[PDB]
Amino acid sequence: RFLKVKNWETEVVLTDTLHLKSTLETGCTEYICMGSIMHPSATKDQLFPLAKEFIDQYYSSIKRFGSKAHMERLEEVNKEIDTTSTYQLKDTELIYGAKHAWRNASRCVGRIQWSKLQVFDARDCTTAHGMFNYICNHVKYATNKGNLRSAITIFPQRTDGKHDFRVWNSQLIRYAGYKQPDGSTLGDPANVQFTEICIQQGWKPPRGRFDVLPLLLQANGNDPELFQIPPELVLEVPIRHPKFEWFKDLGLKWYGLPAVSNMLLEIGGLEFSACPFSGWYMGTEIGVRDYCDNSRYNILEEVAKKMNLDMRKTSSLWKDQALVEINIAVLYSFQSDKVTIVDHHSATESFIKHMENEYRCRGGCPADWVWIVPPMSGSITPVFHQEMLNYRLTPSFEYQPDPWNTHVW
Amino acid sequence: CPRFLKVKNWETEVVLTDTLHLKSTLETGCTEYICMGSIMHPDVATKDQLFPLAKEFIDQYYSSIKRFGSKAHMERLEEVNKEIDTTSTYQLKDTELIYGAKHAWRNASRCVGRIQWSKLQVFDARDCTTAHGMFNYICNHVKYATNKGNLRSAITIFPQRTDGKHDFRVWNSQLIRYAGYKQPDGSTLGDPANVQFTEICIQQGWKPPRGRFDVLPLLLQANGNDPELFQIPPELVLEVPIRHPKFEWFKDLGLKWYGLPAVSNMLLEIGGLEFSACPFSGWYMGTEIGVRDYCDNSRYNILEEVAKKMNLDMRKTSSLWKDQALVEINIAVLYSFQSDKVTIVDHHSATESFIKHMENEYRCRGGCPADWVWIVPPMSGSITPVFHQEMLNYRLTPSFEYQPDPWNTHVWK
Ligand code: HEM
Ligand code: HEM
Ligand SMILES: CNCc1cccc(-c2cc(F)cc(CCc3cc(C)cc(N)n3)c2)c1
Ligand SMILES: CNCc1cccc(-c2cc(F)cc(CCc3cc(C)cc(N)n3)c2)c1
Ligand SMILES: C[C@H](O)[C@H](O)[C@H]1CNc2nc(N)[nH]c(=O)c2N1
Ligand SMILES: C[C@H](O)[C@H](O)[C@H]1CNc2nc(N)[nH]c(=O)c2N1
Ligand SMILES: [Zn+2]
Repeated sequence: RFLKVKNWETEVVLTDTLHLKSTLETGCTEYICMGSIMHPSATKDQLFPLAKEFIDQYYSSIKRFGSKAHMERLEEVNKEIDTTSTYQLKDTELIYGAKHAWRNASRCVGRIQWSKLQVFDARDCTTAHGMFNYICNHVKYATNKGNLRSAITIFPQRTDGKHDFRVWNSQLIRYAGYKQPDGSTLGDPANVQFTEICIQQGWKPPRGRFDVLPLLLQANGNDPELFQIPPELVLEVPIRHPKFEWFKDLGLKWYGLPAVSNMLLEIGGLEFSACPFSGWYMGTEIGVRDYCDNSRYNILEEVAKKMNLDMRKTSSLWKDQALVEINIAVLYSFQSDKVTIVDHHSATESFIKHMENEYRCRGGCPADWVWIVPPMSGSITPVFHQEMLNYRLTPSFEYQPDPWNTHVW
Repeated sequence: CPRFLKVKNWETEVVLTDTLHLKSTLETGCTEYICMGSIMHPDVATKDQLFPLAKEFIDQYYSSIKRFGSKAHMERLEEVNKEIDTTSTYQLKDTELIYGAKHAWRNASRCVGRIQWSKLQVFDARDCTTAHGMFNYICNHVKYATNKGNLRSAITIFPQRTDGKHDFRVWNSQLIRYAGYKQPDGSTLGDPANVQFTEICIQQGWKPPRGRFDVLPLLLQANGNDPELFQIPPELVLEVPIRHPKFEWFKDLGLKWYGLPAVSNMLLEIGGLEFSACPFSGWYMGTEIGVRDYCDNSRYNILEEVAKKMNLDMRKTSSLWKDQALVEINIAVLYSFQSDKVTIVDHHSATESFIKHMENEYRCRGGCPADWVWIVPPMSGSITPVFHQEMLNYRLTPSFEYQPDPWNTHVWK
């Protein structure tokens, strides 16, 4: 059936037909909704239907459905799955599939940009040194001296599961975190375990508060190897405040490039277990989550101190006051250093415009309200009031197990 | 469905295990292929439909009092069954009415305030016959719940539906709301959300004072008759002028709000019976007023004027002038209620209490249905503990349900 979504602020109603194409499960049933669950729970036989469906939508996207080129490709893919148990995507199909995995990512508020994505084909890579080279080229290209450009680098697909290419880092650029003897934590507390794995593999930690972690890269199922990204490639922004001159004395900085490297890219039934992709930051990712999550840098206390706020009762809203000032400083700093960043008001505005575009030309837009609404000031952004339907379209980005739980050394 | 479902808290690593979802009754709106978890809204019962719905509720009640299978349990089952047989409906005992109402709150997946669910004063108004009598019952509710600012949660329950043509209804969506007036030039005075209901009241005879904060009259329908207008005595309507602990100019905005949030358009379902007029009230979380009532673009929409008096740069969104003013507005609301000793709860305290409640319910009851989209506050979401808490949403009965607005369905006499 046709489903309607209403915006309760503007009363705009949209009609979704695109959900009729979905396949993968959401995790919900008619009796239980799992919309706030973060992770809800091949062979020649399963592979050809998936390949067929993807080729079908590719040749439908370039308006040659049923053409001779379409027919030949379908035959070509069938023979190749027969004789090799897999198949290789054409360049054009790889690019189309990577763009549509982004387009279909229901949890991404930045998808108005989906068709502007630089795709780096790294399927000829065979070693961790080669992965390192490809990743350095990605970082330099995407950083572009602060004028960030979206990019993805795609390493060889999975074959038997025993020869997986993996980036062990969850993101290409992250700060280390160290367990202190006295119990507390220096650096980024989320990364304490991964930092420990790097140390155990030979990394010499500077034991500072903003130590860029090395890359830990696994090619063809072999043991992973360490590499230091050249520092001139890692763009950083010292965080200061436009009115509070003491804010710079907090000593805070962050990196310019957000680059997810632990997800799996699925295209036509093929699985690309190493596909680092990067864009640019929304300010709240750093200012709310990275800095103010209790289990992260957790700086609200210190900032509220320097603002001299009354911190004895929660109803003074001292946490909310310090949170806003921190996020002002983040946006001010990136902007002053001409490093691409988007605030949550502008980003959610763009996303509403994007939904409008997608309903018009595509018949829908899968969207996960739980992830789309920003982690602060929710209802004064327009996505808060926008009903969204969430469903799974392929090509897709998926979660996968952490490599240190599966790898045999 | 599987027997055990797990939810994780991503901040604390606590894992909880839910088995109560096996008792879920109606539908969520979601399917295997689509999730409707952010959709706001995704004739009578026959003798055959009513029998099992009543047995399920009676079984649950007698289980709750540790008398499942007792002689009083089997006798009550037989009495209910005979009564459905001869009359096509049945009447709840007072004990069962109170149990049912408290559990409809306990089961209300969108309510963050449920740690209080067992402390609800239930007013049995099933003997009411006229709109004047409904007015009396509602006035007593308001006075009891307000308690001079020491608010007490309460529900008043009017006669259940019979054939669907004799419904009791409070036409107001909430017992206390401010009027809104559309101007010829397109501007609105008062609360823009209430223009439609205000016009109905005016048509029915209400003489509107045409101010910014005019308490609307009650519009009360008894036994399916045409609704009738009544003015709530103003001394029963407790109000708080909003001032700011630092900004002396904030009082010059002339803002105020009423102390008592009382939802009156929902339907209470107990054992298959339908209570179409069941006004219930608690106390406010500050953000309901400071974020939604005052700062929604389609409501009072004061962010601009507050930002002006704060002398913020309003030319770029990246200055976060909106966020800065939103916090100060919510500081003022909490400060003004606390100063006047009117019960209110901030979003930090309320979500912390909800986590403790949910954990206790998981341990004692086997689960706690919760709608994350509604539980997470409309500001500063991720610095409250519920943001990081995975939730399962499902529908347990007794329950509160939405129902059609009565002006869309009423057959005028
Ligand atoms: C161009 C600017 C972009 C912006 C402003 C943006 C914004 C965001 C934000 C704020 C999130 C939530 C992240 C979190 O809370 O962890 C997100 C998630 C996500 N983004 Fe985008 N993004 C951008 C580019 C991209 C690109 C280039 C891709 C892939 C090609 C992508 C795919 C995704 C996916 C798959 C998620 C879900 C991640 C997860 O489930 O952990 N995004 N995005
Ligand atoms: C005692 C203090 C209470 C607090 C602090 C509280 C808090 C809240 C809040 C913040 C909401 C969201 C409201 C909105 O965004 O419109 C809500 C919704 C709700 N509450 Fe509670 N509540 C309380 C008492 C009650 C009581 C006494 C009942 C019923 C007996 C109740 C049943 C509900 C229901 C059914 C909803 C869903 C409303 C809807 O869908 O429109 N609550 N509550
Ligand atoms: C489910 N959260 C997992 C988690 C926990 C802690 C940190 C992170 C995380 C760390 C990073 F360095 C970077 C990110 C990128 C998120 C992201 C990705 C893209 C393409 C654009 C954007 N604008 N943003 C996410 C992710
Ligand atoms: C989907 N929102 C519908 C909507 C829209 C605009 C206003 C309202 C609304 C108006 C009011 F006077 C009062 C409320 C109270 C909601 C509520 C109820 C209770 C028992 C405790 C509490 N703390 N809060 C809600 C509701
Ligand atoms: C579209 C979305 O479902 C809608 O805006 C919801 C979001 N969450 C909410 N949460 C609460 N408490 N109250 C609301 O009115 C809403 N509105
Ligand atoms: C439990 C809940 O699903 C979890 O905390 C989610 C909520 N929404 C989110 N939204 C974004 N953008 N990022 C997140 O990490 C989360 N975490
Ligand atoms: Zn769902």
